[PDB]
Amino acid sequence: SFRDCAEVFKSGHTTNGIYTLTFPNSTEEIKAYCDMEAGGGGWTIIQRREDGSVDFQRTWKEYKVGFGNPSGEYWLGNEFVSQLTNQQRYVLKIHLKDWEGNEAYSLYEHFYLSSEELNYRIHLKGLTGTAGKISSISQPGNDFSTKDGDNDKCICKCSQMLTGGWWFDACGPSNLNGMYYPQRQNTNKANGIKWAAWKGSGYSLKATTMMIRPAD
Ligand SMILES: [Ca+2]
Repeated sequence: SFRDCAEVFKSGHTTNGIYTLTFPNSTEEIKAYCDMEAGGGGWTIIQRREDGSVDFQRTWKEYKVGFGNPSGEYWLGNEFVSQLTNQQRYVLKIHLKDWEGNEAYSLYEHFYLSSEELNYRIHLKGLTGTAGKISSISQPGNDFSTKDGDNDKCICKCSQMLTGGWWFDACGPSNLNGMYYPQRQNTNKANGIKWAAWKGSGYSLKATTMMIRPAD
């Protein structure tokens, strides 16, 4: 049994594809897409937007267990991610693509999610990359919020206003789980897939991919 895409890579499987990982000291399984042919491989994808349109306006439980198809657009699952990132140290790499043919990335030396009891509050440290000199995810990491679980710091309901599950602040500079907009409908959308630091607020990205890997 493998707990992540690195373990899978270090055991011989060095080819891109969906793999079956299993929760830590558990019997429960979960399928994640493994990026093995880039950056050295061993990358476990925790979310992807490319467009195979999955609808990310999902419930707390769906964000907890994950949804979508591992070969297309999906969300791995907060519970699984929380257990992995609290086991050992992991980096988080956020890859983005716009509609003009550009791609940039943000990398965090350390990333982890608190337990569900603390609403899967995100924790980020050590930012580098070309998608911002400052994190597009509010520092002082926020609790995770969904349409049926308001845990942002807004009087408002960020998840309902922007759509999807995210670590919204008073909503904040990002939401990669927002509504997908086609080209020429990607400008001025406080409802789309945004990553402020790179394309400013309003621009809705064409594709995104969030992946993690330890210090391997
Ligand atoms: Ca609120």
